[PDB]
Amino acid sequence: SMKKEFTELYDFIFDPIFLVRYGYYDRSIKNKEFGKSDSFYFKVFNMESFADYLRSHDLKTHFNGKKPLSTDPVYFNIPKNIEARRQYKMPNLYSYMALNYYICDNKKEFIEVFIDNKFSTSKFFNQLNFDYPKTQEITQTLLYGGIKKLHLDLSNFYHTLYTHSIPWMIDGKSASKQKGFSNTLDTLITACQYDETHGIPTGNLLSRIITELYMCHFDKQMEYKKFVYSRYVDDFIFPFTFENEKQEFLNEFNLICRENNLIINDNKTKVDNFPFVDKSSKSDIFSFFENITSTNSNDKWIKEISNFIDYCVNEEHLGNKGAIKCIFPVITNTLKQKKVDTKNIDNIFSKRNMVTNFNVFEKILDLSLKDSRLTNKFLTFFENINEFGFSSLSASNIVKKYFSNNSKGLKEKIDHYRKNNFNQELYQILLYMVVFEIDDLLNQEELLNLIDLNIDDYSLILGTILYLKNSSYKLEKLLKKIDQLFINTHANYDVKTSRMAEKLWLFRYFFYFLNCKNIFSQKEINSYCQSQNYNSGQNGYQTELNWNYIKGQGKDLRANNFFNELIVKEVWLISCGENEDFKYL
Amino acid sequence: SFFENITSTNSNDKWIKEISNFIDYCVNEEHLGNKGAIKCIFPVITNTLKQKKVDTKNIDNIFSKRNMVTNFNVFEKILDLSLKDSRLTNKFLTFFENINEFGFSSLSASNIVKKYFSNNSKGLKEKIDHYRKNNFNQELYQILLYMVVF
Amino acid sequence: SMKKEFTELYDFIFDPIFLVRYGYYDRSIKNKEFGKSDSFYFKVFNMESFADYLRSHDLKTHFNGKKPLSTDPVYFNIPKNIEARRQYKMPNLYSYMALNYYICDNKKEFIEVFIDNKFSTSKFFNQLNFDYPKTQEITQTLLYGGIKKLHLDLSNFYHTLYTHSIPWMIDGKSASKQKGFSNTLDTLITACQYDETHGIPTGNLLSRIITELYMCHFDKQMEYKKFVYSRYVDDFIFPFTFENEKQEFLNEFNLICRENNLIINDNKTKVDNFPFVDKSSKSDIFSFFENITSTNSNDKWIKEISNFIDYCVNEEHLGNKGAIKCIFPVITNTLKQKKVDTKNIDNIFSKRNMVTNFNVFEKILDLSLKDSRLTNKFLTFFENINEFGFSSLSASNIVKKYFSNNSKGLKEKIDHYRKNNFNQELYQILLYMVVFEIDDLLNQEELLNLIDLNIDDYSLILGTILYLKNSSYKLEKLLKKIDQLFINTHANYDVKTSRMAEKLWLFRYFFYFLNCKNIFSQKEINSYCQSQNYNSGQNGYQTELNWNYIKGQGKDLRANNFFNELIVKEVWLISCGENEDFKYL
Amino acid sequence: QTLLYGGIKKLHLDLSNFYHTLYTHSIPWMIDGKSASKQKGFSNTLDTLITACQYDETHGIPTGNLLSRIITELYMCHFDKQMEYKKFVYSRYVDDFIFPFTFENEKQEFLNEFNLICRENNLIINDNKTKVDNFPFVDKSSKSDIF
Repeated sequence: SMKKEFTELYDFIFDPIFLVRYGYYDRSIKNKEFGKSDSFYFKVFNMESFADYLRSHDLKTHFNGKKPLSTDPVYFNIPKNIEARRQYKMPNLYSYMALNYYICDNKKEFIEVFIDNKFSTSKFFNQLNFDYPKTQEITQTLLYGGIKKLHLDLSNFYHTLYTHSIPWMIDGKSASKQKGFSNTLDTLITACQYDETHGIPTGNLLSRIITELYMCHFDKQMEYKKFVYSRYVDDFIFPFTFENEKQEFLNEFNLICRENNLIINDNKTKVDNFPFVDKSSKSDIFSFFENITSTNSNDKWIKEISNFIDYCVNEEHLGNKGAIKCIFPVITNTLKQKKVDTKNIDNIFSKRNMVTNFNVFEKILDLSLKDSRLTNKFLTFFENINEFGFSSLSASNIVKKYFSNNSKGLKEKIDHYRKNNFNQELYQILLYMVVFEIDDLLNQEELLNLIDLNIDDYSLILGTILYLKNSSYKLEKLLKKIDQLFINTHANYDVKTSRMAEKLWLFRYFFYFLNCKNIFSQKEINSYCQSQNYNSGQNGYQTELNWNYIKGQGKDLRANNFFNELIVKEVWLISCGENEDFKYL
Repeated sequence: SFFENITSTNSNDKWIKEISNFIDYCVNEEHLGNKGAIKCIFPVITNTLKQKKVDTKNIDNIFSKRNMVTNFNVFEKILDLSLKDSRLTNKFLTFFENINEFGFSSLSASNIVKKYFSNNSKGLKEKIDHYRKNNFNQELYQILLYMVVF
Repeated sequence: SMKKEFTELYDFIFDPIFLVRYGYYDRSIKNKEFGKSDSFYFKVFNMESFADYLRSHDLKTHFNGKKPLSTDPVYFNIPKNIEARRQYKMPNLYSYMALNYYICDNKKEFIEVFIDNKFSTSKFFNQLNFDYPKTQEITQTLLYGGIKKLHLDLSNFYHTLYTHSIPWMIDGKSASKQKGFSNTLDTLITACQYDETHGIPTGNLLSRIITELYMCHFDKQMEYKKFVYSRYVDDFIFPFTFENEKQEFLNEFNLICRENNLIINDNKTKVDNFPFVDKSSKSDIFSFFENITSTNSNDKWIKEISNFIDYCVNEEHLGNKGAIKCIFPVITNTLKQKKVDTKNIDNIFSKRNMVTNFNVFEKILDLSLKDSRLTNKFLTFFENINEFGFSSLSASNIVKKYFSNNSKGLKEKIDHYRKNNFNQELYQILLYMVVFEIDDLLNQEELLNLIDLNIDDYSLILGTILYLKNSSYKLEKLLKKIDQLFINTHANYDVKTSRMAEKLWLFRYFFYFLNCKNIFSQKEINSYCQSQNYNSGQNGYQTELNWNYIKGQGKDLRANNFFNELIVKEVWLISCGENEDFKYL
Repeated sequence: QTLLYGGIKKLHLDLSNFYHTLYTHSIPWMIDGKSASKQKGFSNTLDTLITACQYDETHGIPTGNLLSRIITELYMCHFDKQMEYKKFVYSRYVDDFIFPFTFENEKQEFLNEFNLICRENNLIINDNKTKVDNFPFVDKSSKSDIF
């Protein structure tokens, strides 16, 4: 039945190993590409090694402590639109696992609410089968009987939520002015973001699960008042016929929002009158390549792909949300279904027109660079067409030519992104440079300029990879820069604070893991420490660069012990390539 | 030309999805100024099912299938569309007669309409009260006609 | 000089007795009516008695405790516009005095920042001489040299400010991840609002002073980047000539906002191009009555006043902000300057036209009822024209006739306001009923319906006054209702919580003060307690209605002792009229 | 002004071509009730005289004199009688209505009853002049500067 299928879904979801293998980076599992929320390159940043370690070792012995350790997340900033920004907070892995274990032991408090709920089309999290059109069917069924539709949307819901209002929603505000499940969940949520009570750390499955529980108690209240609507996260569609219905709904909705410190985005409040508008229809996009077959010339294929990209950008401009994100999946599916030869795939995507100087892969790459949220979409598309026959060397040469041709614009874009803390836009350029072996856009002293403050952890890792890939460069101008960065970061905390509970936890772990595997040769680190006259000790040189000294510094060493167990057992959080040489093609 | 690239060998789920998308497409077309685009929904669904040579068992499966997880039935969507504009009463009822001859059993359609009316009983009762107070003759006529027929 | 005059202003302002006599209710002192922020009727709600008590007694002996007691403020909701709402939080008097004393002892940390500041036109707080046109002159001087003006506005600045970000602004975010002035000020601010770290308690001078200090450190950062602009609270005007100037300013402004968790209201972001638009010009309003003299007939005066009200409402509609609030002051000033006889004042404002059934005072009253933020404006205007000659009995009869004529609409408005927690709209109607002796709009069981939950403290006090004014009614249907309300309110707190640190502190104090002065006869309270079978004790009947029993209940009695000292010394926070009979005309 | 008291919102309604398209036989329907008209009296004789003034044409009222305005005012005063029996308050000048209200349910109830009366009496609403004024109210027609 409905309840059995929901119970199977939530039994599969509410598993700690699942919530770290796919939960941390907000991936989707299809069996035991629209709603896909994947925002980090799986080939570099994944939790496969950590989840493999978890399957055979229980780490709950590290979270027996009463008070949750307060840690600092990775601050990653992504574009909301062409002008606005959205702030992601990637929690410390220790804090993430604490919250993960707590939610998985208290799964009963989430599942029953999710089961009883009727209004949410987002309580399935784009998992195994409950992909987008099924939630669309649920919305359709919920919208029956209404000649009018009222659209409501909370403004900055994730980023401005008062974290202490979670017990107010779950248990009642009054019962909260007086230990329990909601209070402990609140403490763990704030511990994931350094005791900050402003917002929820966004960008993973646990945050979405907690937000869905919060909004499902919202729905519980609003259905107790005998209302019916469809909600996706914080977007409400309320079907109604009579204006008194809308006014009563708005009154109760406003009371609940005001009581819970929620702000309504009044710019998105609209009423649709029947006949209803439906801008986001994908039928034309999916049927764009119906009248093209594998017997057509490769030039026809190139022209149709270019026209298709232009068509989808126009569709996105015309209000068809998500139409650009459908470009890559349906190009891949068309090439796979139409049975196009591998030599033909290579010819289509590698052909450079002698007179127009036009290459279709370069057009797709430029499209990806126009919106940084298309980074993983582009890279997945490239992996697919690489398996189809498009050689990796030709793609690398095309991307090299693009970067060389647009070097001035790319350098000033990097300067802008680094000045303005545009984290994902910088991450995309450095990720393309790492993946496609771009070894001339930035020289040595520009690469060293990215290892500084206000640079996100993933960008720092990608810059370090770019520095290590170039064997000409000397890793002492790098060790000095990294050590200075580590010292400056620790200078912002109390001296009795463990380093892995601070900012740059992921970049620190990257560096110490690389040091243990001896990509940073111990001889040259020793020479650098001697140059800086670092006092030796029982277990090293007492520098920020020495994990043996760092792992025992601080009054509270729970995160240090956690990450020491990961390092000792050779668990990597950043993939160094299939041959440990930082090559990803 | 909405159903050009669909054939009788396609799965019934594909047929249901295409009919739902087609209804949404026609409502959008009517909204965009294409006068009479909703009134073309029923005739071309009927003509498509007749031309594509879809089996009677398949007709019954398409229009009677109730999705276990989304709780979605396409006949219920068409019925709701008909109830949104009372001028579509005879269009809906003619369409139902056609698909009844095609294989969609009358008992299943009656059960679907029963479920819709039971689910939306509150809204329908207040609509009847509004229509009876305001002398909205055809809107009341449509609801009572559906009650009599089904 | 400039600095000496600013120093005199801030020496006068930063005085605890000043910050309670005018600070608490956000009043303005002219010598030792535009920007006036007065939102509560001075004749009922004032701190004259408390400030008089302070001048002769030092209450700092009550705030020697280390940990600030966390108290619950009075939640008062006022309209932001015809559709939106603004939330006021009137702090507990104990918490208010704690924060007041701390700010006055740390005045040096505010004054130097205010002195050095250049960009703020709001760091004067509409005090002695620094009224609106002088801040306009400051803005004009700051806007020199710019052919273009960029307007920026933070969205929901007071109500969504993260209170822990105050140390980030004042001391630097980095120096805050490590006792000081900023941390203690943060603790006191959160204690004023029951440890809630979401927003600043709005509606008093201390909150405006702290907000100005926060924004003056904002200005300090932005001027260190060599920018020039004019800011009023959170409204920025940035003069510029070249687009690179605007882009650089927007970049740095966005960085500071993002770092400090501040949200920009993108709907109010506009660029004015020269020639500049100036909608808010008051010259026509002030010159409306130039060609009218005291020798004109009273009918001419009535017609001109009516036309003037219509003109000002139109001006407000056309974007002339604050044009309606100028109606009452300039009518009063015109009648005073034109030397109109007192008999003529009475004739103008009391004449009821026999055929049109039109009275100008009724029109002004209806205008006041259209926007509840005009309550105090209307009541001040009525006091002025009452001194000018307009008899109080005639005004009471006119308001009686209006309320009787519109009784149905007013009753359904009261029901709407009470259901939707529209605090100021209800407060205005009950205040008009109390002031003008309206004794028939609500009967006994409707009056008792307002003494319930989700009703603000001032509305509860006004309803109690309306009940006591009617000598026919029995105060046992009132004592039962109040006791039930007190029990229900205390049921939402831990049993070891002192009652004066809870919600409804002001209404509780009102009731106990009234009981000590014997407006509630002790005999009838005793009879009610016996009817409810309340167990007696060493010091009373152990009911919520007995201050002798309540004052010693709770683990922490600092607020109880404070308010006990106020009650014992017969300090009133609600004025009972000049003759202690609740009559205010 | 006195009639518009108590309303934070104003709804403006206007009948379209009221004088020129009025069905003259609907005057007894308004004055006496439509039902009592499917069965000599004052209203019938007034209707006959009105049509005689315009050559037995039953389409409109002869416009441009005081008698036509008096009859139109009587017609609309029976309209007002019905609408006040339903406990409504508004200001009407000829066929221009200003309805003061605060809550949207008030406006919807008023529009429902107003539409029923118009439909029953063959009256057409000028939907191009239907507007809602929100406070602060607009006042374009002010003659102070001219005078």
